[PDB]
Amino acid sequence: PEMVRQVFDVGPRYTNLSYIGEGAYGMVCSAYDNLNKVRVAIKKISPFEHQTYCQRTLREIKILLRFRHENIIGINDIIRAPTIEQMKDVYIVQDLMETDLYKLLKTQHLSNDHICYFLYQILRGLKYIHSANVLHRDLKPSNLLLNTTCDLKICDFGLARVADPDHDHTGFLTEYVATRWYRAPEIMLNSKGYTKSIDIWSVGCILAEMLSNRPIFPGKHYLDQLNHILGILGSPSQEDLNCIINLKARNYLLSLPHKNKVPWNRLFPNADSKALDLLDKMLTFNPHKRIEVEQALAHPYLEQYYDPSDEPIAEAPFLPKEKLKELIFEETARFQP
Ligand SMILES: C#CCOC[C@H]1O[C@@H](n2cnc3c(N)ncnc32)[C@H](O)[C@@H]1O
Repeated sequence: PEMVRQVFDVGPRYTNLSYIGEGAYGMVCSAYDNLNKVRVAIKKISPFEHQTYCQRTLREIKILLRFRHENIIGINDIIRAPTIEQMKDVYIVQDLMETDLYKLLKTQHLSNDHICYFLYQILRGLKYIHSANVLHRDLKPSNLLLNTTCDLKICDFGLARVADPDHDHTGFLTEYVATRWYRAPEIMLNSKGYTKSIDIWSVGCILAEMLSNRPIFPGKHYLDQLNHILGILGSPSQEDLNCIINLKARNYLLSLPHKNKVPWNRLFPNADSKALDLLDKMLTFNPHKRIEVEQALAHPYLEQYYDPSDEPIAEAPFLPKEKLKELIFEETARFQP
């Protein structure tokens, strides 16, 4: 069995391995697909020793196998042992992508043309996800893969859920898992993140980051995240406060000194004015006034690309660690032998 840096037990179909980077649950390599005569990406996942790892693994596999969209990464193949007792790892094979938006923003200035194209592809993929009544819940630059000609594909649905807006309300300072800098303000106030507006906020943060190569709200701890957001948007209006019925949440906002909005064109003086109009509508404080994905696609900033007949939707809407391993075994059976 081939070894890298750790057994990489993917033969014989896949050979000529090359380390790419560490992942949540193991190694990511490129490898030559001796069947399709192309290099692919392979992710080694060793999750069976922790329930939370098994949850994220089953979610990714189940959703990505059901989804088929040009802007969403596919699963080409899954490698594991023939029996549950012998299965200690799972290998997910995907198209090989050159980079991701996180690594790209580290070193590359984006032209306005690239920003517009990236944002269109993000929203086009998100239209399909939301059409299936699914929330991604962890959109951020490192979960946006790019190939050598700047085709973009959303990946990592490990925290994704079915939308559940009737159960979205919670108390003030409720704990949350998804990446801090991309959390909507209502997560810190009264929301579990069970509605589609949680994803639009993240896309808004991603657009701001594309405009300046710096995360717009780099909060350093839970509550600091909310105070970063308020420092740019300014104090919420009386109407937006009155939508927050929870008293601990509302009284915290009331306790803060008045802060004025920072104009987007001051924060991003080189930005296209239409880009900043859309940014404003995505980074709206009140989640019920925040723009939806299909409205965002129809915004003048994206008029070069907008074609709703070429922006498809899904055909239909979409635990102990021992038990999750069983379901992972069964979900991956279609790729055997
Ligand atoms: C798991 C995980 C996240 O970090 C994974 C490393 O794998 C990378 N990566 C993940 N999927 C692919 C992929 N499909 N093609 C190329 N590189 C990839 C990611 O950009 C990073 O370099």
